[PDB]
Parts: sequence; C-alpha cells; structure tokens
Amino acid sequence: DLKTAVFNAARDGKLRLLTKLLASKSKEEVSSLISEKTNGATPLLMAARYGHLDMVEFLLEQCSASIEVGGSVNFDGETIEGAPPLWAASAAGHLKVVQSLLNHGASVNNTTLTNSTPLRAACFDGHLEIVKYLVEHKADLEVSNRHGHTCLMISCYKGHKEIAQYLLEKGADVNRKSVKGNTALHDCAESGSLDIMKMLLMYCAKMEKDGYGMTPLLSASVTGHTNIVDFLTHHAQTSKTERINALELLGATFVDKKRDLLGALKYWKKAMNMRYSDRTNIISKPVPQTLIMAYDYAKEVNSAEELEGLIADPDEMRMQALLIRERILGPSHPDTSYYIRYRGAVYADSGNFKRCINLWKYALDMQQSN
Repeated sequence: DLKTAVFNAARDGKLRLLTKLLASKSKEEVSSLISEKTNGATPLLMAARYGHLDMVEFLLEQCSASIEVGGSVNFDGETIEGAPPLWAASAAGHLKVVQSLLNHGASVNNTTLTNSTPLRAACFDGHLEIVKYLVEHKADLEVSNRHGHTCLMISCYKGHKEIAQYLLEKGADVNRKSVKGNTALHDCAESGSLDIMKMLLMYCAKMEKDGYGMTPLLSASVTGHTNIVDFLTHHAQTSKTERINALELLGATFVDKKRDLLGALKYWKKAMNMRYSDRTNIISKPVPQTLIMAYDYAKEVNSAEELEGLIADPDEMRMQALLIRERILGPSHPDTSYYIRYRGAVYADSGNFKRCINLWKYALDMQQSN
C-alpha cells in the first residue's frame, strides 16, 4: 500500500501529497520505503525521468543511497534497463535535474546495462546544454555502448551538427570503429547528414570499409541518400570503379526503396557511360557464377543500347535491381535478402503467388547460409 503510494507520489511530482504520507514515519523507515523498486524503478529514478526538480531535491535530502541505483524507464515505448537517475534525466532533457544530481555527487559516466553514458543519452535526442554541462563535469567522450558506438557516432546519425561540432572541438576521436566497423562517416551516410560528413572530413576522418565491406559512399547508396552519393562520387578519394558501383547500387535503391524507375535509369546510364568513357581503361561488368531461377535467369545489361528501352519493361528493371544489389553487397549483407523478400511481397500483391514463393525460397536459403 504505502511503498506504492510513495512511488506514485514521486513519479507524478506530488510533493505536498508525499510529505503528508511520511509525516509520522522514522528516517530509518523512510530510507527503506524510498529504497524499494516498483515497476523496476526507484522513486528517485521516476522523479528524475519525468523532471520533478523539487521531488529530486527532497528524496536525496532523506537518503543519497538510490542516486546510483539503475532500473526500468520507458523512452518511445521502449523499456531501458539499469538506467541510473542521471542517465534518465539526461535522456529526457531535464537540465535543472541533471545539474541537481551532479551537485549531490552523482557519477557522470555511470551507464545503463548497454554501457550508455548520460552523455550518449543527451547526444541521442540532441540536448546541447546537457551535453555541454556533462562535458564540463568530466564526462568521458570516448566511453562507447557495448557495440562500440560512440557519442560522436550517434550525434552524426541523428543529424545534430552542433553537438557533433562541440564533441570534435573538445577532442573526440573521429576514426573510432564500432565492433562491426561502423565509423561516424557511416552514421553520416545512413542519415544523409552531408554537412556533418563535410565537417568530419575537415577533422581528417578516414573513409574505410565496415564489417559488411561497405564504405560511407556505398552505405549512402544502400539507404538512398543521393546528397551523399553526389558529393562522394565527385571526391578525389573515390576511384572510377567505386563511383560506377555506387551509382548502380543507388539505381537499384531507386527501383526498390523509392519505386522511381525513371530516376533509377538516369543513374544506370551515367554509370554505364563512365564504364566505356576510356577505350584504354574499359571497366566491364563482372559475370556472376550462375543464373538464378528466382531472378528469371536474368543477366545485367552490359551496354548503353541495352538500357534505352528498359523503362517499358518494369519487370526487367526489378530483376536488374536484385542482380546489382547481389553483385555489389553480396549475400551476407542483410538488405540483399530484405529487398528479395520485399519484391516477392509486391508480386503477391499483384496476385503472382508463385513468383513470390520462388523469390522467398531463394531469400530464406540466403539468410540460413548467413
């Protein structure tokens, strides 16, 4: 009864309602009731989560004991486990509460069970003042989550140029790699954050293949951020062969993600003309080992004159898209099977269940083998 009404009172921010609940209880008894978890969370953690400053000051002044105790907090319908009060406050954008918990001695790099710092948390939803305040209170820029994703990486992915700028001038390492080889440049490519990408390149960020063998350029081609593809295909650090494959893959993404066939064809014609713009250095389309029944035994166009009529054969353009993606990403990259399945589902929507089944059969074989 009481231990719950205490939790509900701290969660909702009812400090008048709370005080009357403990009036005739001992400092011993109170330290117990505010110590106990409800819905996986301390009263202090909920007080901080929903930004009730008066409530935070009160609870700490009874017992500083729950300040580093992690628990369950909900952000965007997701539960997050092991989150201390300072982390929850930071995630939620409650600056005054962030300032109060640090005043009262809170540990500025104490993490969730995923090893996410309060700094990482503030970097996510883009709370610049909390970031600045955490860093001016000894927050480690370089503590990554358990996948090795950094504060600069998430800052880049969520398109917060100011926060990324502040981290960079405060000395953040731009060439860190996630366990799967993600760099901040890859985060820029996958979000279409062109300005941040340009900033990273002035801080001498190196473009590298990730664990899937994807450069920032190709990561942008997969996700269909044409702003990044246009920039990096005119950049000196990208070769003729890299531009051609990036244009062709972006072409496929236009077919499958954007359902824009005219746009796909523009990209394929550009890449095809690049392929035969020097008789001294012809870049020929690689021939795959075998024809695929699920692709109707189709073969990539290998000439400008083979592209011209393609607009009139949408089915041929969808098979070209799957060949291109399989050649450039390979079967280990999750988007290859994702788009095979998607294409199957589209045929099923037309009433072609057989073609759906044959594409899904080959997709499921590909997934099992990964």
